[PDB]
Amino acid sequence: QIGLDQIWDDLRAGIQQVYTRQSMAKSRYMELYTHVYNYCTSVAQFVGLELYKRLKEFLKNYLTNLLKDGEDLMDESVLKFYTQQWEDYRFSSKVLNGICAYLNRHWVRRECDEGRKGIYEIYSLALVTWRDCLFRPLNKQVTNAVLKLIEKERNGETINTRLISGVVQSYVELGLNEDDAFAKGPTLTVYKESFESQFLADTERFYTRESTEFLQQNPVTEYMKKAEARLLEEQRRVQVYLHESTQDELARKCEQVLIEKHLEIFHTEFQNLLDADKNEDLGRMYNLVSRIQDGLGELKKLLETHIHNQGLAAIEKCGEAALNDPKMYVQTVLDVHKKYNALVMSAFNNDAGFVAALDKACGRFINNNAVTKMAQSSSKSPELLARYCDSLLKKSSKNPEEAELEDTLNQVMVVFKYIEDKDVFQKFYAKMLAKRLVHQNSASDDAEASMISKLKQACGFEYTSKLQRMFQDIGVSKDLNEQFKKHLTNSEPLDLDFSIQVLSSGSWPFQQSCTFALPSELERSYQRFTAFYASRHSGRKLTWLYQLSKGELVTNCFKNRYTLQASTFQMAILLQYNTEDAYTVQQLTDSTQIKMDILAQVLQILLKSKLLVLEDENANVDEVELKPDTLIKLYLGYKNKKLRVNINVPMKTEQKQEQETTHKNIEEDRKLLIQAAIVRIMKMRKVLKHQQLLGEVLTQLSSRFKPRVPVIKKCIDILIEKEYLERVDGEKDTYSY
Amino acid sequence: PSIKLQSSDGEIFEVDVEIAKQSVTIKTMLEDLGMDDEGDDDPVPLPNVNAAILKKVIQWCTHHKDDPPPPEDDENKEKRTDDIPVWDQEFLKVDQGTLFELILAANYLDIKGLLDVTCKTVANMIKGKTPEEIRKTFNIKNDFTEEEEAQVRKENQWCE
Amino acid sequence: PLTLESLPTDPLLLILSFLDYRDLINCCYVSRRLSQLSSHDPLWRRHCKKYWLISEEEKTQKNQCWKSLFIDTYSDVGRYIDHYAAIKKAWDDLKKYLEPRCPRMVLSLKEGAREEDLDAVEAQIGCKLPDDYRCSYRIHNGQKLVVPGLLGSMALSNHYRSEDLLDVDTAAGGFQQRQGLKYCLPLTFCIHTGLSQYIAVEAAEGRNKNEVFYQCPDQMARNPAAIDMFIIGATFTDWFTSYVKNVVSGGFPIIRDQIFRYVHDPECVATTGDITVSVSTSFLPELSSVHPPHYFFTYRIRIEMSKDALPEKACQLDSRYWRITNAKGDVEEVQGPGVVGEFPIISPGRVYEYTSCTTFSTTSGYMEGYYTFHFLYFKDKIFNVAIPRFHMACPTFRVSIARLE
Amino acid sequence: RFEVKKWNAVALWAWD
Repeated sequence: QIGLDQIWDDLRAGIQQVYTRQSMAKSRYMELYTHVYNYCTSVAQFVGLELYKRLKEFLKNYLTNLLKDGEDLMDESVLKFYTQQWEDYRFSSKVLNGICAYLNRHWVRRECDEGRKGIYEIYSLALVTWRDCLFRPLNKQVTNAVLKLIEKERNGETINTRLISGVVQSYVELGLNEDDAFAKGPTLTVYKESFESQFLADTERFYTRESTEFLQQNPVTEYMKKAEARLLEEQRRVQVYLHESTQDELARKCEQVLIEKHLEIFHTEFQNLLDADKNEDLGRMYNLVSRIQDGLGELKKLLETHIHNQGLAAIEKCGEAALNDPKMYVQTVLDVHKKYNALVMSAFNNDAGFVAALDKACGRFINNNAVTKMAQSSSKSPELLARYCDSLLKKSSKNPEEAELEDTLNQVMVVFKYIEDKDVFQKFYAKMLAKRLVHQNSASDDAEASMISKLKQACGFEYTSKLQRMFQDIGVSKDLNEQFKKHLTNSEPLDLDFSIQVLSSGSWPFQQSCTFALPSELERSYQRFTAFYASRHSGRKLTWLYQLSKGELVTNCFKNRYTLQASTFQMAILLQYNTEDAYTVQQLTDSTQIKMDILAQVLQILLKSKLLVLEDENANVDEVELKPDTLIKLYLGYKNKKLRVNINVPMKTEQKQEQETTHKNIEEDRKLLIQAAIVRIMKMRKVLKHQQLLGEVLTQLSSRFKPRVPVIKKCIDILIEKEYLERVDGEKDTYSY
Repeated sequence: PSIKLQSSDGEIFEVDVEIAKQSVTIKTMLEDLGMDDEGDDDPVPLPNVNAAILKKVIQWCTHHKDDPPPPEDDENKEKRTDDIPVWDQEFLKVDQGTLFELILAANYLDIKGLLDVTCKTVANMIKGKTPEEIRKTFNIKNDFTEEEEAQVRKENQWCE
Repeated sequence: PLTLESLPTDPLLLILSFLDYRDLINCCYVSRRLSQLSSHDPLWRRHCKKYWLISEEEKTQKNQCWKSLFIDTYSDVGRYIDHYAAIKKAWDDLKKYLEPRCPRMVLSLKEGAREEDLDAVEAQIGCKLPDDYRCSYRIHNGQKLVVPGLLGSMALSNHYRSEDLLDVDTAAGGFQQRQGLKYCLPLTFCIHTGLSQYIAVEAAEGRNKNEVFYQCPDQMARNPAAIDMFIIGATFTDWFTSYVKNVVSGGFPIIRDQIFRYVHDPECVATTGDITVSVSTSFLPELSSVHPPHYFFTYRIRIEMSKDALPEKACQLDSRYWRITNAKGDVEEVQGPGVVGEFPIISPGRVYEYTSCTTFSTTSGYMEGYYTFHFLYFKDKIFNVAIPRFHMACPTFRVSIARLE
Repeated sequence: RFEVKKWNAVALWAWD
């Protein structure tokens, strides 16, 4: 056994040799370890408390004596002193924890389990003694010095990262809770109590100073660059000389000071930068404001208002010319969408909220713009879209390239997605598809198939079921034409060539033709085809409208031969001219049974082309109001440069008539569909408030056509007069089925 | 590397750096002190061990050079005493004084494995024995006076 | 010249840490120094945290040193130190798991029974109870004779099975001495019925010492001394620990606010389509006997449908099909319309259950088949779910000694 | 003596 006073002199000399680091040898280390070991194993029966008391007193005395050399120092000098003394103290205490390791494992561990909190591991005793003799009196000075060094580093200068990293490492390690040194993770109790709080409350002051000293004398365009640089720079000073847990708090505080405090100046510059379309700075501003959660809400409103206003200005620039030129209008809307879609996809990083604001902006724009207000109806926009879509697929002189045509039809479908009243587009496209398919005016059938498939992908199947039935009816009619040609070759033939395209009455929206006198050869051809038709499949009927059928006649009575193609009405009138030349309008009406208006327009076209003369050529030709007593005489001296000249060109007064007939038909279709929808709704509901009922109808039909409240009141009046949707007894609010 | 350990009597015992690093004291000496290259070949005196016991410690650490680390602690378990390795059982078959000096030198260098197996082998010589058998086996005299013998008899009746 | 006394106080504390409790008790007689070291408080911590499961929180609540905790406990339940750890572990696993599920059973549990009552029971029956049996009743005397019990509750339409752990007084009153069940002591009762799994206190008349067997009365033999058995398991510790492990691990599911005896194997599943058809298993010796072999098995077929099914996919159980296959080789098929007289509809996310009943002359067997189903909305679609190959297992068919003679 | 060579037509198929 060895008493403490017999060994404490040598042990104290050795520990003082450790702290005043003079490059000790391992022999002295093992002599010191034997000195601790030979005392802790000698004979309230566990020796080692006295040695712990002398170690605590020695470390307290050493740190109190060390403090007197650093209390007067300030700024860089006290920080250098603290970091050098902390590194030396930490290393020499890590040595002392190995010297007094036996007391660290078999008395400190023994007396820390049995309560007795207040005695710690010798290393953790050295940190606690550091936390009470050289950290508390040098806390404010050192943290002020490192704050000033951070100020000098932020101001643009270069400063030592080693000193700051040493101070921050000391502040992190000093946070070791003494009561349970066997803790989990790194302890930051001291760190976020004397430095992180002070540094994080001083960075607020320094960035509010840079903000309202740079934003005052520089535009916001440069301030965004400076703010992005500062945010990256404080992402840098968490990994250089700070702790990794200050990253989130520091980035959040820098965002709240640089951005959130001055978000009121970003919005007033958002419109200015959007007007000049500086896409790079828009991307920089979105990348800056997006860090502020819930602050992006005002940017979407400004963006959608600007997109709507810019589109409205573009459509106003189109003016009256866009009404009669569908390509210009659709190209203007498409160009606005293309310009303000890259700005959302590239600058705004294709954000869901921003692309939703773009979609909502054009929805209020394509349906209701200057050209629609000029036509006092929102149906002019999908009608113009349908006209443009018909113009691309029409057989022009220059056929469009198939890849180019597919791309521009996809662009049209992109425009179509924002059309509110898709029903008007459906009806107009159906009629244009009819007028193209019955005349073989389609540029390419695969283009039509692709458009039908894209419409199918866009809006259900009932939207384009009629169109698909029309296309398959065209195919079936082609097969039937081939079969009738084979039958004509087999059976008795017709001198007149015959080529029909039989179409379903359910599809192909058309108008039933007026009464018509069938020519004798045409009567024979009609009877032959009906015989073949009954031979194939009999139990049905055919309407035989001659409004959209043509053919060419040989003018042998003329001075020169002609192969002039003419409509069936015009074919009958020319046959009547062949039978007798002198012929009156009243005779035309009573023999050909054609209605007077359409027959008058036919005669107007015939006089317009100078196909044959009237009873007086010197009278009005293109502006004559023909009367039943007007006589028309065959003119054999008609001259033209070509023989296959077309007289079946459309007349100017019928395009608008078909347009308004389409509007009436789609209005009746709207009425029928909303009647059926409200019937289903009241079948599933059986009682509902009036405004709730109209809201339910609007939400139920919103996927295909947004209804109008006066039309809803008209159809509900029709149904309440029809007892299908009758009123319940004595109520003005609700009713029952 | 090669560290040199000598005894209180003084005998050079060169040990591989990874063999002596099993002992916690030598490992902390070679790690925390930094292993300065100035005079690294100088012997490291261990003035509480003798020559033969240090040689046996080196031999044991050589046999357990590739030994896996211990499985932390088993306080809720019951310290399975019969898991001593067969070589470890054979190596510790020495006299009681030599075994006790090996315990003392195993605690000095803070070796976990050697101290654990020596404590287990000593406990196997105490486990399930009468007190007179324990005293005769360990050559321990009985300093109980009649008053002191009767003093422990009052409590220890709780377990007969 | 070094001895055990001459060793320092620190390695000597490691040597004494490797000793058992008996040796640390015996070390106080060795020497004065070893008397001080043997009374070390952390030394008697692994001796209390393993032999009695007294954790640190119990010490802090009691505010007593570890050695005194060992001595005080050894003066109360010290005769059963070799089994108290397992018994209290089972009791603490049961009384912690059932508290969130069935607090009624926990509140029905009585406090511990004193040694005087157990000695009175020993005097009344004239024999000595098993030491492991006595140790559990020092922790909990059991329950009052009320429904539900603690040892399982099997629900059937015409025969309710629910047993509670009998107290020592009721066990002494119901102690068996008649021929057949000789030297047998019941420790459970049903109140609804008269089933009592007797314990063995002497190995005589063809009985293993400390075995858990059902009643199983003989039906062919008219001699009342001919009583068969159903050996549930080994001695009291094994039986109780097995029951506790089944209850807390999920082997015995908790349904209808009661502990049920449904031995359910998760691998015995034959999910067809999107309907899980996992079937439980149970055995009831009340309607069973070795000769004639009936071996009444029953189980609750739990069926449910996944949420992937459409709301229109509401299949209705048209009929059930049985493929009762005895392990002997006999196969019987039943095409009874519906299950237990019911036509349930399995909605998406709906869980339906229904008990079954069967007899088995053969020791084992399985009843597979299909359950005919038909969607309510989808009239045309008809499908079925295949019953799995779950095996009905029942314990040893030990017969009386007089039955063989 | 006018003569017609090539003629096409369109007819509406209505189900009775």
